[PDB]
Amino acid sequence: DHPKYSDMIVAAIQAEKNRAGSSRQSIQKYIKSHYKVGENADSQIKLSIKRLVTTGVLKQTKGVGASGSFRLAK
Amino acid sequence: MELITILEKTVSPDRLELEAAQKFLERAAVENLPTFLVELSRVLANPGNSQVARVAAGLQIKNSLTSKDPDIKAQYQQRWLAIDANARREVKNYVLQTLGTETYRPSSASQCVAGIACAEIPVNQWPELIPQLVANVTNPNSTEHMKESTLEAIGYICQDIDPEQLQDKSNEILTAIIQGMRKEEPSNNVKLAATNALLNSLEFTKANFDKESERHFIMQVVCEATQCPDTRVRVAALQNLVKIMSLYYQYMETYMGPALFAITIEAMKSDIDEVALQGIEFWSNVCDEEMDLAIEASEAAEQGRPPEHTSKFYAKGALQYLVPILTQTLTKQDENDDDDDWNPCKAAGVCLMLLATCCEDDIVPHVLPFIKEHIKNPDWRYRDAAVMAFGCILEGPEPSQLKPLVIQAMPTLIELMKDPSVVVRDTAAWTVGRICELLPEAAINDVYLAPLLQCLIEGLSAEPRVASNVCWAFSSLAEAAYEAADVADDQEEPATYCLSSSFELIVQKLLETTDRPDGHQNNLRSSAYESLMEIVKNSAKDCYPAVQKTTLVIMERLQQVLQMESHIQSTSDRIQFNDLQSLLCATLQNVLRKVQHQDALQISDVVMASLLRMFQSTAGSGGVQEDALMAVSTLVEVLGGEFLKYMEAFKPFLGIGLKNYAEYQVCLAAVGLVGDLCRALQSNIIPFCDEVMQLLLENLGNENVHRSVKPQILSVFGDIALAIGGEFKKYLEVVLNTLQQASQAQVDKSDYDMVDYLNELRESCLEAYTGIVQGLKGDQENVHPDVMLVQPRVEFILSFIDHIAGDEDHTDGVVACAAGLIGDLCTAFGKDVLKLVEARPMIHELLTEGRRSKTNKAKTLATWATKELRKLK
Repeated sequence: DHPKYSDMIVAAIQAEKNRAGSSRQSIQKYIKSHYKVGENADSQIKLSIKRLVTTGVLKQTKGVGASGSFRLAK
Repeated sequence: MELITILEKTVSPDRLELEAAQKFLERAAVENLPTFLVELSRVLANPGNSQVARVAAGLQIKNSLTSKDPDIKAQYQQRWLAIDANARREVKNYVLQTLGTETYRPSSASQCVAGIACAEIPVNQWPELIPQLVANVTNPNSTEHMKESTLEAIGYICQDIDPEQLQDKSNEILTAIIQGMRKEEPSNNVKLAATNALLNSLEFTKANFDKESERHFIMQVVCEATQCPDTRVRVAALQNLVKIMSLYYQYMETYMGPALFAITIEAMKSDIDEVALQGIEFWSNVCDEEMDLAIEASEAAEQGRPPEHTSKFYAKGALQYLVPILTQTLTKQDENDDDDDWNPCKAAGVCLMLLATCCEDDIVPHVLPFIKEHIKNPDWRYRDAAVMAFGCILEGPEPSQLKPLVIQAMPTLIELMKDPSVVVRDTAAWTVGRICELLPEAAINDVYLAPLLQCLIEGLSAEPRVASNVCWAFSSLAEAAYEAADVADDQEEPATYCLSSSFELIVQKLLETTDRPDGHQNNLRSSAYESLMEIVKNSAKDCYPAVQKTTLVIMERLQQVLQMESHIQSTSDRIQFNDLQSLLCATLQNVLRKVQHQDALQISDVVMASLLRMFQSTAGSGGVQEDALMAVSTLVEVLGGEFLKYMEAFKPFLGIGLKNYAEYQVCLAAVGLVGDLCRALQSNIIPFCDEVMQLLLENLGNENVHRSVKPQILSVFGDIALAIGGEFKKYLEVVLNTLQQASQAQVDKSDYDMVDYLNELRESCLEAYTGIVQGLKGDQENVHPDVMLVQPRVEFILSFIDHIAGDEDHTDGVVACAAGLIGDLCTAFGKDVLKLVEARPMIHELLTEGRRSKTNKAKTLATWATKELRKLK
């Protein structure tokens, strides 16, 4: 049984929360933090994030694409 | 004997000796290995074993104590506390020897220790050692390595520890720290590990650090540290500086002039690479951090607020020295440019733009002359530095200096963007968009839009390297052409724009242009492939002669693509290829508004044949999991999703696909697929249902099955209903069960997590009943079959349903189920009618409301319920 990874992602982002700092790197290693998923976690999760950005779930802040720091939309 | 031998024997050609090993380890996991660990600890402690058998021993022990599964790591912690202390602690005892007696790239005991500690520190099961550790490091007699691998272990522990745990022994740790930080310590490995330990511990330090004195005394030792040749300890230190900089931001005035400034100026002069890598990423952090000072003081003096922390304006005294070197520094280019590397340059650029915003007017006098001097430098690595430096200061400095230059620049720019030197026109165009981007001098061109676009048409056919700043220059141009038609008032988005006369050429030049081999230069590909969904978005196909033929061309491009992706053996290559696909699941979106009712459908069918043979090859690898399905939930809407020709292939691979236990979310998708299916299983669906019967029984029988997928179970039978569906309406009650469980679901909407999707399922069973009642209307099947043998329970079936119906006002979806209940509920039987019937309020609130005009059919239904109501009295 695989737990829902995206829910984990939201929890991790909230866990790795800051109102100034937003850089993805921090959240990413946060995922590296605590435990670890299957070797292809980075690719598949990362694509999930990317696609939910495309849906407008979250709003860009710094950088472009998954290299940046980002904030929620209003 | 010992397991370490076993690790070597886990790879030993002796079959049985390996199976027996892989046997005690899977039993011992269940058995809990009470001594096993102690014995392993003693051998591991023994420096007489090869590094391999011991690092492997650490991986097994590790795999028996910690894990990449949070839960499994916490259970190994509970499994540990389950193990006897004599043997457990005894294991710890022999484990200490190993520190220094081996080399392990990853410390596994550290990660286990910290993980379990997260379980024993909280209860103080074994927090006593720490002070002993403190004495162990405040008095050193252990060889270098013994203390070294041990400090690396402490680092990992500080990392893997539950942040709320090494507090109890923080004081003792700080003692250990003080004796361990003196400048005298020699080994750069142990020192580095100590800095990295600091790094891992930086989360919860606050009380020790809430004293200016200690942090500064540290700063002191760190300064003694800044001249040592080994790079690694320095890096770990600048990293610490960054985090200490971010959380508890403190003054570097003491060390900036004394050590940060002099060091930096020579490093700048230092031709060596030391300056280039170790000192520049951190440098970008400090420069912007300082920018925080020139803007905090240049607003504090503008806000009449005295900052608790005060700026120094080193930057104002240094802007001038700084402007000429960085600008001269932009010359070491790389002809073939792939945008995936990180280097001092990017950090510098961010600081330049970020700092530039912070930067004062001194830089402009320092950049304008530089712009003039290289904007036409004959070189390419040089010519860029002038223009680039100019484009970076278009928004940072205040508009008084910036707006005039753009004004007189604009007349020159149009001719410049047409300068023989193609580079001048390339960088010129990107820059112009950078101007309207950073200054607001110009918004539209009338005698240049066409001429410029005449130049741009010709620009369409050059080298990628020249084209990457062109895709965005084009984007901004689209931004401009929107302000030559918008005017003051406007109709819906205009169907026709003048280029449409030559636009067809645009659309016919893009596919070839976008598919060139020399893609590695300047990161050209992405910037083109994106603007496409936008230019497609920013295109009109109402006439659509090109969308058709061009579409078949698109297939041809697709086919072209689907051949390197038929054999993608590299994750990056496959991932890279899904870029264009993603872009396709947006260009099709930008064409699909018009079905066109003929050719579009035929084209999809041809393409579908194309989409599916690869699907006929997408099985077992997880490929094309959702990129095509998204499209599918839109293709059915084109012709009502009849699918007369299709679904023949669908029967076995999904029939085994409904047999595959592993699919969960995969099957989730097939559900919205099945949603689109409700309009296509018109005939001869009866036999391949016994199949559905085992699969449906297995998934439905298991509770795990998604709560949402209750209506879809029956709602996709209507298409089967056209021909070859034969079950009668004995399923009506179970739908009277679902709307009965969503009420039963005590979904406390205290938080915004359950609601964001919630009012979707209602629309499911709603569409279900709607289709049922529409196609067929019946109160009940054989009255109620369960009452026949669930009667005693049927009492309550009507009393808690009576409580379900207790509410005077209900949601429309619940109400719809209730109205049917009013009818067949009076048709079922009269038992317990008087008591259950006299159950709830709003009866007069409803009777009055009923006599009100324009009431629908539902009001009439209630009155009938009065025939059977006049069946008891």
